[PDB]
Amino acid sequence: KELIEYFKSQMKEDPDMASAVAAIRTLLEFLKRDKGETIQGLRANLTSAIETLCGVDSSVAVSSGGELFLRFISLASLEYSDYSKCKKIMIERGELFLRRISLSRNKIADLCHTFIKDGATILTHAYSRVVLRVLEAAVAAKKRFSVYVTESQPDLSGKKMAKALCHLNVPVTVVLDAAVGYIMEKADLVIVGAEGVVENGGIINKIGTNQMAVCAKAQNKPFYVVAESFKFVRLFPLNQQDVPDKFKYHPWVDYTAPSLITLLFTDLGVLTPSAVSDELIKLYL
Amino acid sequence: ELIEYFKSQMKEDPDMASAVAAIRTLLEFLKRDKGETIQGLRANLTSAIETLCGVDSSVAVSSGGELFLRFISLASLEYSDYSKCKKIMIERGELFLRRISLSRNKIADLCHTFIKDGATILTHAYSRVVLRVLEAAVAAKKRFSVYVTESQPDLSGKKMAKALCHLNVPVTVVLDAAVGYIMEKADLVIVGAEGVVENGGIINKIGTNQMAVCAKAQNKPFYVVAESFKFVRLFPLNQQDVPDKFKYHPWVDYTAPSLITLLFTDLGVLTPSAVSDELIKLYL
Amino acid sequence: FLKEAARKRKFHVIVAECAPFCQGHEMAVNLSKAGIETTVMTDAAIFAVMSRVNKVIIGTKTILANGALRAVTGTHTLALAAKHHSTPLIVCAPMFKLSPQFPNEEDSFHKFVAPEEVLPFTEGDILEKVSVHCPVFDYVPPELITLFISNIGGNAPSYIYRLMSELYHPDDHVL
Repeated sequence: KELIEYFKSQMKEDPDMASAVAAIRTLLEFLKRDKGETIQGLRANLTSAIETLCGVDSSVAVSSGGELFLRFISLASLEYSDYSKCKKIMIERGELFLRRISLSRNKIADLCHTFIKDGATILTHAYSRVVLRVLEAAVAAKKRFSVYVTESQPDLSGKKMAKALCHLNVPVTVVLDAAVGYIMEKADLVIVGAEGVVENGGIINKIGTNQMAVCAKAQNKPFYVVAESFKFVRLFPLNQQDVPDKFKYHPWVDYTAPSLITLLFTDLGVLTPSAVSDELIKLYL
Repeated sequence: ELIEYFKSQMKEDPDMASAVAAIRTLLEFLKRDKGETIQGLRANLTSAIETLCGVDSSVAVSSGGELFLRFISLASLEYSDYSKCKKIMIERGELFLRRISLSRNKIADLCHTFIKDGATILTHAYSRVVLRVLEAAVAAKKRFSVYVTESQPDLSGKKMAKALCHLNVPVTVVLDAAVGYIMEKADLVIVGAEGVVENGGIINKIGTNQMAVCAKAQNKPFYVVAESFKFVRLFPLNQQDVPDKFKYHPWVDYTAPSLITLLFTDLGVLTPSAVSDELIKLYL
Repeated sequence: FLKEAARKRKFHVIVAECAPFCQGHEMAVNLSKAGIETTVMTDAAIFAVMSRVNKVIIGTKTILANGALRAVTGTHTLALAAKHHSTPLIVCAPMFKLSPQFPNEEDSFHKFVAPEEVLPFTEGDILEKVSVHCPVFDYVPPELITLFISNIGGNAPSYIYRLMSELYHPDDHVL
């Protein structure tokens, strides 16, 4: 409560980056705190309670990312010989975690952009913060293609992708939300950002995903998804009722069925819809 | 001479359908500005009203006109004077209008015993034909809650909810993109067609193809309703085949033709491959 | 695989070749002469008979990091056909061809030959306007292989990324 105002300052002081990374930046900058002078209660229970307080938003990525950097501090914040440099001075490992998953956007931009086939148009979903940089690195390497955006309509959000893209002279056309079945034959392959990736291999994202995937299966066309290291989770859906209700909110975010996707990208690298499981089990030993 | 007569019937009376309004328009417009011949009158003025009526973006209109011209073609006799070619033989058109007004009553009579209790229903945008069959189903003292979608070229689905809560059933609207979120909840997806074509294709508003692809995704039976009018005579293959003037940001799309499961009309119940069997029975 | 299977057991193999230029006839004669009772098939009537076949086994040339496979010509078509009858299709490729390429990352892993392979030059003035072309390979999506046959044993069709993480140096995908 007393530092969720700084999370508000981090969400609306630099609105370029993601929400979860603003939460991680918020709390790790708070680790110059009023000195609790302990390892157990401070780290475990206090950052647990801070995950409970900052999870009051309708996000799914933020709480999972908080648990994730709790696991990325559970590595070797050791019992090293004195309470002077356990973590409250030897703090730079979470700093290098922050730096690595800051440059993770750049390494996804370096990897994925050399896959887009020139000539076949690619309809994209609403504004993510990794589709923009992969298209930036693609058009930076002198391609030719077309791109459409659906609105993803609880609110108009496709034109926000238009005001994102059109600033750098790339052709685009916004298309109706329920009418992606008409445009599905026109496109040949379909990329979509993530609010988070599930252990079964499906994605969770704002609502307009699963109908894109099932029209992709009907047109037998490759469905492509993109995510970063922040957006892993431990949830398990079978049919849609079992995403958690605080992670549901007429859904404001939504799951798509796990393996009628065709290929998936992450910061660990480009991988396969069963490799998702073992490569997240690699995290949190 | 009849264009605002037709538009008076069109948008000063939103009760009837557009096709039945068009066919009532020209059937009462047999009292023509007298050219008084069989062929020339017929050809130029009926094809001319089918052209000049093309300010609307519908597809049922021209089809209903051609269905009437194939109606009028059959029992047109020859008996030595130009009085009872059709200028006296007009009561055939009167019985045609009343039988293909009674068509909506008879599809209600056919399909009232067809939705089972307990089965919730997800439905696309409005018709003048989904409500009569669902209220002839409620009026058989049944019970079923209903879902409906947004159908956005507009705020549409609120009109369906306002109509159907007045018709006394529990209604809940949903966003358009939330179809596969709630498709699995449904037990039955019924669709009022815009126009039915000879391979089981249903050209309709922007989300019926969504309903079909999610229906094969769930293997849940997908039922479409049509009257005797709106059997349009195109033939579609894919997503550019229907004419561009029917479209205009699209506004109409085309579902796949071979995955719907049961339809029904004035002539009874039809498996959606017998549509060609009855369309050859039409146009003579 | 086939001749050692025939060394004790009985079956009846039916073989369509791959022929932009043929080499399935070479295997056809090579196991005509160890007593197998083969039929060699034209490369189109597979669908007439694969309803009656019950197992199907192909051997590729190189398999890649999607868990996928670029094989000889005509493999994608027979593979989708065998999916249509849902009969299992078995890749007999070893642990030796596993390659960190991904299909459309690169530049046209299908690449092409002189079409005198697929055209007799003796037809007349026909060939000037037409730009004929044919690849050496196909592409089969990784959803479609039933089961590998590696040296160590049968493995999952998507058992592939851990194979690359601990059978290679996956940082050295610079190549």
